[PDB]
Amino acid sequence: ELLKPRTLADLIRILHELFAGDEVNVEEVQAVLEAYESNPAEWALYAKFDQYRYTRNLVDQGNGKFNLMILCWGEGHGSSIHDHTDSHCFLKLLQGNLKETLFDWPDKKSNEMIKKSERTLRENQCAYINDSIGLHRVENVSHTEPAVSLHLYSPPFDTCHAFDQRTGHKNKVTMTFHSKFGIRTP
Ligand SMILES: N[C@@H](CSOO)C(=O)O
Ligand SMILES: [Fe+2]
Repeated sequence: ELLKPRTLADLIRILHELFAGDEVNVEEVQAVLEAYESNPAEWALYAKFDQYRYTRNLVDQGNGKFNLMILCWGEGHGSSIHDHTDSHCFLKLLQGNLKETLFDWPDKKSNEMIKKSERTLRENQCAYINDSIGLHRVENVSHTEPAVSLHLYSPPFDTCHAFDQRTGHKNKVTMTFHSKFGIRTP
């Protein structure tokens, strides 16, 4: 039974129930994520920006089953083209906008990766991706507005691949938390 999360804290309690079991109901997780109405006061503690690139800020470690984190994208900051390491990956905008570009998995041959499509994710919208859908790049293309997103990955993962748009070649990248539970972890 899916209720509206009243607060970020309420959302987190609800996610612990939804991930109590071995499987994931994606549409339900996505629906509850979308239904949370972003309230900046509730997440200011996690919203720690870096001038030069986007940051990942751990919010909740889950029940063994997922990580919840807040990413803060300065003006012009974006990701690589990457995968999600056999995990569910949910992305909800808490502030500003992000452009999401989708790519197919590259073939063996070295070859420019062409965009499958792109969309603009707006405040409070929740997107979903997994490796079976494809790869994506996420960017704050704004010149004036920082963006903040709320991401849920299950199972948790610490590593992923970045793809060279010109060749399709991939490189394993380890991901680091800029902060955990509101504490800067340098
Ligand atoms: N996967 C990237 C961000 S876009 O993922 O929805 C990351 O978590 O660093
Ligand atoms: Fe991603």
